[PDB]
Amino acid sequence: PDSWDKDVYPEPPRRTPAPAPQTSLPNPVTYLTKIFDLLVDRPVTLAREFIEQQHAKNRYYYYHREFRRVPDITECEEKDILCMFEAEMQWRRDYKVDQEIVNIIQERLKACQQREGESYRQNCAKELEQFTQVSKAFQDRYSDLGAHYSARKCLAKQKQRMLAERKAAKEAAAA
Amino acid sequence: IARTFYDGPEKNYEKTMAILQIEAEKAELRLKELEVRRLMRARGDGPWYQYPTIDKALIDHSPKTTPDN
Ligand SMILES: CCCCCCCCCCCCCCCCC[C@@H](O)O[C@H](CO[C@H](O)CCCCCCCCCCCCCCC)COP(=O)(O)OCC[N+](C)(C)C
Repeated sequence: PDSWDKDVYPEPPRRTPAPAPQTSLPNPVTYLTKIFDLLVDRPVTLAREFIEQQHAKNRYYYYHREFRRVPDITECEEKDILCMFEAEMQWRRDYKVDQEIVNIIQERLKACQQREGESYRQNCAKELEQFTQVSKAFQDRYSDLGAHYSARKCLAKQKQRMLAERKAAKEAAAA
Repeated sequence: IARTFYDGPEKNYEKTMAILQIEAEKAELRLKELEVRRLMRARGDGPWYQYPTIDKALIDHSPKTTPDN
């Protein structure tokens, strides 16, 4: 429906074949589907129409909270507790958003697997590649912090990684 | 439930900011007090750790019945 966005959760155009019967025998699933429709789908549709009519008479809005941008931990003085607190809160919010991004990618991958039936190995390997990139980035971000993680520990891990990368590049330039 | 029982997040945010500031000042003051106590006990030139000496008002500056002293 119109609830979620079709670009964040994409789907193929849903090609479905037409019924082309080759027998004169009465197909039973068609009759059962018609009976199910007439006996179940109409009362629930009427109930939903009534409930939406009641909802339309009293509608109110809730707003998604928008957070400002505050200085991060890299530009924080060593013993200035207030700026460190703000940076830690911002880093935790970013960590939660990052986890939810990983969740979205994993949901895409699960839809990939289920929808493509038997040929899932080939049809939607693009979702596998996207999940691989996302998982590698998330691992390099928050792999070995452990419990009692903080923005300072993530910064220290990043500094170690950049030092290793710089050393590797300098050694490779001497080849 | 949120309207009746709880408040906004900014309230807790600013409250814990004030608490953090207070505790940081207290920690810095404690460390400074320890350093000051150490220094003034080592040197003795401060108001604390002053040990009494002999008052100079007790001395008698008068002729002592002998010329030398
Ligand atoms: C709508 C119907 C369907 C849904 C039903 C939902 C059920 C919810 C009711 C259950 C209540 C859970 C108990 C939690 C009590 C929280 C206590 C505290 O947090 O509330 C304080 C105040 O207390 C509240 O007024 C509620 C106190 C009522 C205590 C509940 C006891 C009722 C149990 C029934 C006992 C029956 C006795 C029978 C005798 C024979 C808030 O402090 P305050 O800083 O001020 O306000 C801050 C927010 N402001 C600033 C915006 C105003």
